[PDB]
Amino acid sequence: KQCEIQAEQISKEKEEAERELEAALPALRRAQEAVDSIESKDIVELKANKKPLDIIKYIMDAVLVFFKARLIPIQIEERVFNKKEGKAVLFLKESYDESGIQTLGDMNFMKKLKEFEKDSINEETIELLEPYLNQSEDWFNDTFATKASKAAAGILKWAFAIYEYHQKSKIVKPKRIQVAIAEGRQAIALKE
Amino acid sequence: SKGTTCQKAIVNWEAANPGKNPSEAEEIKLIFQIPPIEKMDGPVLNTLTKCKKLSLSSNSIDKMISLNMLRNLEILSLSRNVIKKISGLEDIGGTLRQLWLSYNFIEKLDGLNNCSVLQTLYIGNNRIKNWEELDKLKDLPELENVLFYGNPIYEQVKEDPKLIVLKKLPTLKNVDGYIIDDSVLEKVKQIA
Repeated sequence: KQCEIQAEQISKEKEEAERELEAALPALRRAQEAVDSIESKDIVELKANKKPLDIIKYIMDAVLVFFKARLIPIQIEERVFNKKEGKAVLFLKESYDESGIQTLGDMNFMKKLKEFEKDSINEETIELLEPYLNQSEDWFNDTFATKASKAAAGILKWAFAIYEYHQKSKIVKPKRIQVAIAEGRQAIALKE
Repeated sequence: SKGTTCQKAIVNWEAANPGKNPSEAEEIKLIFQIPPIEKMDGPVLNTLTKCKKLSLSSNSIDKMISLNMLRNLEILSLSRNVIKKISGLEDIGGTLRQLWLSYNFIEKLDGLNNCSVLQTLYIGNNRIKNWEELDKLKDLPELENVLFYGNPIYEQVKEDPKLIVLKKLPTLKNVDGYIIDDSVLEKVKQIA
């Protein structure tokens, strides 16, 4: 009768952890799908862009973060870039100098984006990306993205989508591990 | 160069968090300050008593000083600084579990051996050119997760880094966001 009550209590903790797992998979799917649905369509419209603006360059950086390749550091070659009509002045690390000229000309650009490693914790990158998350609402808003160009918005939907997916996979593993442990404890309690 | 005071930054950091205690927080997010946090003051940092995670990422940090007066520090993350030498980490050496230090200018791994209980060392897009540093890093008995993609050595290697990494250190479980494989270990056996 004791082992029954134990098995019930843990079987309730299973159901809660399953629902958490279920909420995250959709939220992961929702994001990654948008990335994979873009295809080379936007990637082609960047290759065409050649000499992009200082708004869409940042949108490439957010992507270059996930590649983890030749990323520029420090407040060097940085200035201030105007937003829309409102003469606003902001402090940012500024685009690559020559990271994009090497990323662009690589034909595999599509291959590198289309495929990403699943359950990628990327604590190294998320720490480097943390600055851009607090500012997210200023530049990296969709309504400032689509205005800069349509491609840009997709790439800013691309960059963000991966950030969501990653966060969901980082809620999956822990809350699903605590599930899988509980599940194991119930199975033992039922045998007993 | 009279750019960001640690007390001035901590003042905004403590105010922004809106946390009553200046040394209650486990996660002390001092990341992406603007202008960037140049050189860290040890007397100021000493305050952080309960801090397990100390994120000072993406600033213009040149040197690592004042490990002393740090008790519970578990995940030190100083990525995208201008740091050249891994030194002054003897007083955090008892606790320090993860040294996330990507996109610095860390040429030599001389002083990493003091880190005895170091589990996860991510130093990607750094200046490590010879595998001589890896022998110095091999002293680490608990080192599981490594990240050495983008370093100047892995460019000159002229082979699969995933395979060549696993063969270099037997202790390492994860190497450049891979998991320890039977096929990879066999490929490492075929390489050596």
